Amino acid sequence: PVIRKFTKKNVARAKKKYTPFSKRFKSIAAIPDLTSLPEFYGNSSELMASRFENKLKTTQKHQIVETIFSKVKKQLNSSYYLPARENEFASIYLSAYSAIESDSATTIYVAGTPGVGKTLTVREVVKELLSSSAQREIPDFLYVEINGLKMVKPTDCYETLWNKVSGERLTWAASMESLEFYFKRVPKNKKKTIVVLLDELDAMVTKSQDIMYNFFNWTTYENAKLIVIAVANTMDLPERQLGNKITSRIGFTRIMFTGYTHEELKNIIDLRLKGLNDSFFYVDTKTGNAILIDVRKVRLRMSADAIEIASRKVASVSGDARRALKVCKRAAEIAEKHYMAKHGYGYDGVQTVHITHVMKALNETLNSHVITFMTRLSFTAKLFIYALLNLMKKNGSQEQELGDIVDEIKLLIEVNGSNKFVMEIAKTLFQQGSDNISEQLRIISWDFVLNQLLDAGILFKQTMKNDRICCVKLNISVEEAKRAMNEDETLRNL
Amino acid sequence: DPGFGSLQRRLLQQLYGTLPTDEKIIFTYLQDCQQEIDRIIKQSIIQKESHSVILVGPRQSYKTYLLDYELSLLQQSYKEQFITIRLNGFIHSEQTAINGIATQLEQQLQKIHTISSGSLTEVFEKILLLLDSSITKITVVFIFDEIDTFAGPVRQTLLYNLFDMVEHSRVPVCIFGCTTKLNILEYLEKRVKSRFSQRVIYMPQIQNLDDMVDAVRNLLTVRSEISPWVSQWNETLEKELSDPRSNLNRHIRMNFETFRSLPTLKNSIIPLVATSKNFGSLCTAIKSCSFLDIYNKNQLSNNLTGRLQSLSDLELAILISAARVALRAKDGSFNFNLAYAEYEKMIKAINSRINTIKLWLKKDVKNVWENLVQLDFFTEKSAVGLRDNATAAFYASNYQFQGTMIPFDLRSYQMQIILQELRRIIPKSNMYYSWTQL
Amino acid sequence: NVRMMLRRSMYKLYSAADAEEHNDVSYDLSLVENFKRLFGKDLAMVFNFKDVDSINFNTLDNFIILLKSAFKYDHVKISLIFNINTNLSNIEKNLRQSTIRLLKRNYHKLDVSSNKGF
Amino acid sequence: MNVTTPEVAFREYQTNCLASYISADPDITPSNLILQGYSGTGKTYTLKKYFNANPNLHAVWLEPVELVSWKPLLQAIARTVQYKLKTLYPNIPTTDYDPLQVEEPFLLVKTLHNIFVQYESLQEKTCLFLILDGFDSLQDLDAALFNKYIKLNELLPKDSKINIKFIYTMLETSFLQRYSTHCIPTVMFPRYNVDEVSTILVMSRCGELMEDSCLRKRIIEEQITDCTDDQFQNVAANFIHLIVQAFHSYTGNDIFALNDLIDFKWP
Ligand SMILES: Nc1ncnc2c1ncn2[C@@H]1O[C@H](COP(=O)(O)OP(=O)(O)OP(O)(O)=S)[C@@H](O)[C@H]1O
Ligand SMILES: Nc1ncnc2c1ncn2[C@@H]1O[C@H](COP(=O)(O)OP(=O)(O)OP(O)(O)=S)[C@@H](O)[C@H]1O
Ligand SMILES: Nc1ncnc2c1ncn2[C@@H]1O[C@H](COP(=O)(O)OP(=O)(O)OP(O)(O)=S)[C@@H](O)[C@H]1O
Ligand SMILES: [Mg+2]
Ligand SMILES: [Mg+2]
Ligand SMILES: [Mg+2]
Repeated sequence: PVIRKFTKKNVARAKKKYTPFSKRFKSIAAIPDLTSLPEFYGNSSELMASRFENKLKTTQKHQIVETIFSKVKKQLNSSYYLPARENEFASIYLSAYSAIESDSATTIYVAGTPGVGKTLTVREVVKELLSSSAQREIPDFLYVEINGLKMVKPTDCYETLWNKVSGERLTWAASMESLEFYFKRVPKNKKKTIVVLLDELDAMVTKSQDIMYNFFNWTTYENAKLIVIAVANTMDLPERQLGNKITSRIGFTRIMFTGYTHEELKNIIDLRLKGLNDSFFYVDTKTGNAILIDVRKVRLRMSADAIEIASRKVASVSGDARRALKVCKRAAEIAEKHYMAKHGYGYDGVQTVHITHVMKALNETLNSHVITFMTRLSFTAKLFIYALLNLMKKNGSQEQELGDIVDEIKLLIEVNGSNKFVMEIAKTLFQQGSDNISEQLRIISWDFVLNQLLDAGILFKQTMKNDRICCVKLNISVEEAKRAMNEDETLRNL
Repeated sequence: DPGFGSLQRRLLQQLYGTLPTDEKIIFTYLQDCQQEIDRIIKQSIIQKESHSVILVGPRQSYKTYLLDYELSLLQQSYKEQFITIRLNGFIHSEQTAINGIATQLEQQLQKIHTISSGSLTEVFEKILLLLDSSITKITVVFIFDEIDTFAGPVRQTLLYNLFDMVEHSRVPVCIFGCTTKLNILEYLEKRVKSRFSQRVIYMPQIQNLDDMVDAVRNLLTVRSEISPWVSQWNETLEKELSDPRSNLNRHIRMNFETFRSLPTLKNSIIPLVATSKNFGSLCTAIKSCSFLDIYNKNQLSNNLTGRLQSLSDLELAILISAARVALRAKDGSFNFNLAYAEYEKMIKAINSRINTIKLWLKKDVKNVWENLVQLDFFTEKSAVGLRDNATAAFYASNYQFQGTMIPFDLRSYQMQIILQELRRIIPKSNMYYSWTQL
Repeated sequence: NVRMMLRRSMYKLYSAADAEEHNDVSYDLSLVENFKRLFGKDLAMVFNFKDVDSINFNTLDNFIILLKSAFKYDHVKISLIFNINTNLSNIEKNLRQSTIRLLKRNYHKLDVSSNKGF
Repeated sequence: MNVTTPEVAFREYQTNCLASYISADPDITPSNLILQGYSGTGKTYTLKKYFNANPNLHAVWLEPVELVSWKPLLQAIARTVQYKLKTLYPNIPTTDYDPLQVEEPFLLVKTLHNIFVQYESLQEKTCLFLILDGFDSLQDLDAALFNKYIKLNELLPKDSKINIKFIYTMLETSFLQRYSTHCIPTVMFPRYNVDEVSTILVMSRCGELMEDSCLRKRIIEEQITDCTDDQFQNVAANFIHLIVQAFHSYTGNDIFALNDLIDFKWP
């Protein structure tokens, strides 16, 4: 045969066809009704879940103990009635209902900051629309959800949509022409409205505006019945991508989701804990199992001051809801740990949570752990930091040479040769305590402390093979290093 | 006697840590981290609750050790209720991670009682359908290593999916990350950080000397009658860790003030106990600790000052001349011709002052110059060393630097040892000593 | 580079051997090690550098040092031809010293020019 | 423990440390080991002598200088492991995996696991030593390759009957100091004195020099030489000492340069 110049022995290719849709049913007048086909619109395909489920199952439960705080922790996750988001719900629902009722196409753009709750309210709107359609008030439709961060290649959207509307399996380009023909030329008497939910839109338009332009433009055609809802972080993202005139031609609806306040967040937290708060529980003393209404009758309380202070702190900085929920959950977890530790329980009066637990859980996310890290470092590393600070206090250049640091360390050692500690540390620092080792040039354990400081994210060193003129710089500002040095004793004194 | 051999083998396998999990020993200064990690893992596995956590600490700070201990402890009472998947940030790119996850999932699921077949997108969608979605589920426990390489500034797509799996799923999931950066929370982007559980635990550090003493005592104490000598050895060590003037205490204090790391001391101790042939030899070696001095001396036998004492006369003279020439220059640069001119001037001065010292020719000094540049005494004018990653090296390997086109006599080198260090190191009896200062 | 020259040399060697013989391997020096098992005969490789005055001598020196590693196989015989244009003084002054000592083990200098004695 | 220490001329402590570190028991042995020393310092000689003194230990020898990248290194590892494991146990049925399928570090781990699965019928756990002799001589080298080979020993199975242990031999110190935080055991080979070089050079090129044909021709062209062997050895030793005393200041403590000059100036 032939001699290959290189080989690819780990190539895997999926079985997908190439011929687009506008070659199948011949003339346009020969297209049958697509509503009644058993493969179109997912009419009969409801067995994909059973293909891979029942694999992660096992048969054993050794009477898992459920402490009192377990219920509170379980009922406070980010998965388990919208209290604040009502205007956006009304606007989106009205737009979508008007679009569905009159058999038209439309585009809704939602922009916001993380944790506001845009996906939740969009899904709630979709559920309400599905219920209304099942009530036989508007023509039935299909709901397709497409995410942006859950795809390997960015151009995998097209085929997915096609695979959710036809049952075929084509490549991305052929899917693009198939979708174009389907949305343009198929008559409106043989289709069904589709509600796409393009999500994390900013992750698709990163090399070109092709996907966004196509998806937004497919709503312009008269024969199409598409209703696109796209959510994103930045508000004026399409303008920065497509252009003013194209956007003006398209004419979509725009909605902005502002952050939360310290009242709405507290309302959310209080709503998520209604039945549990101020209730009664039967608790077994031997094990610790708790049952909602020998054994004891106890109560669970959560101080409103703790909720208020947590909401006030969280809403001040970001406006999230996930972080507030997680803070409350962590406070409950700390209280549960203390309770089990005190009562000597294990895995398999009025118990409350005070403001102290919430404050302790809140301080863990704001404080930094650099000062504590340096107040426990070795003597040589602290000497290195001290020499660097001294050189910076003279040159004021923020980027020092390494040989200068070595010379400064040597001068500092040789000029204070009258203090007891540095008098008796010199031999262990230069000859490691033995009389058979010649006097070293740099220090004992130079590279070790250098790499220990450089790995932790405290120093920055440029790459040069000459190890005497390499430049290093700090990365934690200067006041923190000054505090860390001042907390010492032998370095403070000299 | 076989008893001494058994004792030596037991000591060696105690030091390396290879020991049955039911009799392992854990240092007293990090038991709180053990209890915290054990509580997290027990909550995740026994009670079927999802968790995400990150461990931050310096290299060799007992991160993987504690996780392995916890998993081995839990893999003898509840073995049918969890599976483990480990990923390493150094040998797993953003594409091979999916294949590795699929393969390990398939293997573990088959062992407990396809997925890995197809293109990348098919595998990704299959694992997403599997995970993202009496009788209880099975917890998948992820173990990341060097998670800071998956949190770059470009995509961050795997962490988003995994944290979403932790947040919204019906299959309980527990994920542990490991990294050494102190500001890992600032590497994550907005959405990934929002989905994070905001739980970071910092590894403990040694604060006193009694902690190191207790760690050494725990390391070197046999607590099981297996040999006739175990009665005496356990006593002898107690006489060297109680006396504050013993050599072992001095070495421990030196390590505390210089390195402050148990693994270095462990590596130092291993050959000391593996070298002795008789029990008396072991006792006298642990009494005197004279082998640690030899070990330390060898460990410093190829540093900058260890090579300077293995040079011939001509090489030393050339080095001194080059340093003298480099001291006068503005930026420290020099080349071959100036160094040889200074060398010949110095030789002529030495000869005229006073047997005569031979003046080697240019072609014989060329070999000495190449030998010196090989031993890493000079470097080129402005040359970077080894690139950080592979792509940078590939880019640099396709460009012809100007240093390889200039002839030999005009390459501009730079010094790595200044003249003051030569003056400090070289003994005063050498006949070149007077020329080491201007 | 050096690796690319090695790959070209190995590809040419494998192509010539397969053509003369009437699977796939790795284009490394390891192909020299396994030549006897794969084919059966012994190599007599002959290199030929063209216009040696236009090659950065660092790469050439590295390649010669790399080729030095094939002497422990007992069935290979390497030869080299240098098409020098000006003179060998530049070759002496540009290469390292150990490589010159290695080359000086045995060599022959031939003056080949059109105008040799008219 | 249960190992034999060979006798090397001027490498006593290095031999003692080598016998202390590596052994036949996977329970007591380090996963990684570095030997450092500049050119012509006597490390491959010592390691080869140590393995030749103990025939029970298994070893695979590589030279990552002929291989000039990382992909060829992975493929060479995946091929030599199979070859050595097949030639050692011949009664275990096994399949064959193509080495060329290994193109990424993860695929190497998968292939090695698949290879090691088959040999699970053995009696007791053994250890296979992989010697990457010359890791610092790769042509296109960066500061990230070593970080993969250090951690490659954690993704392999933990209870298999075949355990793999690495051994590197590194030249420079600037490269080695980059990985000083990992705390990997090391044995360093310092350079030689002048007396040691002279004695080593005599011990090596004394016997071989006399069976040369030139001196035989020169003595058959000359008269008888009684006490032939001792006088011949004395002549050779005197020549070696003269050449060392003449060119030590020019060749340095380099065994190779003197070993070339001796051959140059003999005829
Ligand atoms: N009005 C609300 N009532 C109850 N829970 C809410 C409300 N708003 C937000 N949440 C919480 O917010 C959590 C996160 O979901 P979302 O806020 O919809 O996420 P998101 O807005 O898509 O965030 P991204 O993806 O980072 S832009 C939900 O699981 C809820 O617990
Ligand atoms: N499985 C194990 N059994 C016993 N000792 C171990 C084990 N793994 C590591 N060690 C040793 O425990 C000490 C520290 O553990 P390491 O795992 O090296 O720490 P680490 O902080 O995880 O290091 P990284 O992985 O480089 S961040 C060293 O002496 C290791 O050799
Ligand atoms: N201790 C020794 N005793 C006797 N002969 C020795 C000794 N050390 C070196 N030699 C001899 O000198 C030669 C030097 O080559 P090696 O010691 O193999 O060099 P090396 O250290 O492997 O060099 P690199 O690092 O591979 S360039 C050996 O092959 C022996 O012939
Ligand atoms: Mg969302
Ligand atoms: Mg680790
Ligand atoms: Mg060698």
